[PDB]
Amino acid sequence: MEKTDEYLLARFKGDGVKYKAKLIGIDDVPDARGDKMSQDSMMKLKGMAAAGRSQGQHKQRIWVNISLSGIKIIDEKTGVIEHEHPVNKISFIARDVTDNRAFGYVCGGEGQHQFFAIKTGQQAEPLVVDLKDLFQVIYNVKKKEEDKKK
Amino acid sequence: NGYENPTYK
Repeated sequence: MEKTDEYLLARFKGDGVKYKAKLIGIDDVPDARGDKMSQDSMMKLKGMAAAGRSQGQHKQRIWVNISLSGIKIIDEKTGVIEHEHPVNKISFIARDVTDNRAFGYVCGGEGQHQFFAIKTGQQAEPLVVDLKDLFQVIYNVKKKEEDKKK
Repeated sequence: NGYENPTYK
């Protein structure tokens, strides 16, 4: 129907939503945004993951957890939280037009950007959408609160 | 395609 702020809040509250996936790789990037920049990284990383696969090396199996806390990359085997990126540290979400089961995002403070390339167990789109809605909700709430303080 | 986070930084 309509994903209202309330629905979205209830969805990303606490543990939020969780997706099965694999970590294609991590790459240092020059800027916070950019389709081309993101594509170049994804391509380089997939190139590397491929070379690894031809030698019996597979991508780390993970859980991409999406919530108000941002993104948590969790190891599927140990349950160890490998990475955690607060919403205010994720600057760009990159769609991978060459793959229906891959996407990436840039995170880090200014001047220290990293591209996390992800291979989704299922389709990537529903995941990219969630992230979009998440950023959207966080945004709406903050905006209201502001108009209230004023 | 790709998109940025309004609340980044």
